[PDB]
Amino acid sequence: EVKLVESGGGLVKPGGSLKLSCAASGFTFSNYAMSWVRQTPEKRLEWVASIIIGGNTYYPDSVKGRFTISRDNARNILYLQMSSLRSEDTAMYYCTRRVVVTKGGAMDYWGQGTSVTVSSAKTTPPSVYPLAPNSMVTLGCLVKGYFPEPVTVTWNSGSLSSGVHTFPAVLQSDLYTLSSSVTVPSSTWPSETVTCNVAHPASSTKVDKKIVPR
Amino acid sequence: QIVLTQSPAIMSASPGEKVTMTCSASSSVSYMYWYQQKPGSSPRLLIYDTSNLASGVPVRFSGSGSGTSYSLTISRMEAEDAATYYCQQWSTYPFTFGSGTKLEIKRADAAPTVSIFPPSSEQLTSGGASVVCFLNNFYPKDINVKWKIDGSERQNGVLNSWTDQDSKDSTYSMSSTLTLTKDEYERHNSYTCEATHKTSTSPIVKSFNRNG
Ligand SMILES: O=C(O)[C@H]1O[C@@H](O[C@H]2[C@H](O)[C@@H](O)[C@H](O)O[C@@H]2CO)[C@H](O)[C@@H](O[C@@H]2O[C@H](CO)[C@@H](O)[C@H](O)[C@H]2O)[C@@H]1O
Repeated sequence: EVKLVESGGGLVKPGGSLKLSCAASGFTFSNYAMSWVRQTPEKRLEWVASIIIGGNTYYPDSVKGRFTISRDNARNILYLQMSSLRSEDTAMYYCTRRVVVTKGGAMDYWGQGTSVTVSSAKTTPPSVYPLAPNSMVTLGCLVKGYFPEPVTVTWNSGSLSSGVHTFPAVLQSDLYTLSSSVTVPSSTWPSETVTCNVAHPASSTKVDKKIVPR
Repeated sequence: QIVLTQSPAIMSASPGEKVTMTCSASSSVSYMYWYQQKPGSSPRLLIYDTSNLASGVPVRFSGSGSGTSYSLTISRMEAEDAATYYCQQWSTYPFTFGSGTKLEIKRADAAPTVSIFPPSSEQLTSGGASVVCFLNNFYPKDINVKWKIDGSERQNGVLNSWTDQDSKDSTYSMSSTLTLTKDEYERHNSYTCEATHKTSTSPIVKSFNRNG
């Protein structure tokens, strides 16, 4: 029941600041050392901070003097205070639990990640369009022109799991576009309703668009 | 400063075959660690202290090495093992990572399922017209998509996006979008999506007429 839930991510202008948090459950928080590791848009992994038993903190050279890690052993929360951010700091930020019995060091559980973007571009909500056109039919949803990532796409409030996949966003100079597709039996649609629910946290947006026949 | 260089950067294995990946280091390290990241997921620890299996990890996974050279091995490859594999070093200045080995599972060749969609009426009222094509559930990954407008090829304004190997059925999918203004869209009639995959010698075609 070990769980690590990060939050705090978003968009910052260059040189701004932001504070990440990670809420731990299912183990004795205080007994473990903890780390933050980020994954860049190219998918390189990069260690950014540790806090070890006894309270010592360690940082690589490229963040020393700008990041500060700390912990709240009362409510079991890890923090990463980020300041004087730069565009190279754009990444998925993971919080990790450190292995206890090891001759070295390693990270035996990772959260799900919280996304940070550092850019002078402006927050823009998405436009959401339906994709309507055999024994199976394929439907879709076009999510065009938002910033920053990410967007979240579900079908019929999660009721549809199989037959759904979502394509990675593509960035066209300052705006992302992505698409999502679902396949259902011909005898399910149009006689019943298919809706794509899109959420954009950066802009506080949540739309639900019905797919309707032509 | 210790640089870890993994190889090969991409590899592909048939089911039930033995697989080995390597991590060469810029100089000696004390210990090596291996993580597995499946598409859409967080890294997961597999091997710690160069040769120890981490708790919960199937027995077909093995590590070894020493000095500057380390390896991970899967004795009998299975579909759930398709992922990106990273090594990480411990030493006096620890926690640099390799770039990753991406491992795909071989499966039976599958032809793409092709779909094309004309613009939505909502988009048209704002002056825009996106034509979208999905190419779903194919293997192998290599594929080409051609747009034809009124029987002639079109290359400008086209954006592609590809998925990762699906962990469930091990296939690939692809998206292609042709974005025009309403005005350019209404000066032509036939829109066609042309997919060439090794599963077929002639292309798979789908099309619609704007006024049909
Ligand atoms: O956890 C870390 O990120 C840092 O760990 C230190 O090692 C600890 C280890 O974490 C504990 O499990 C064990 O009980 O004690 C060890 C005490 O050393 C590493 O020393 C530290 O590595 C680097 O060390 C350099 C000095 O040797 C320092 O210049 C680096 O900034 C530091 O990263 C590691 O970061």
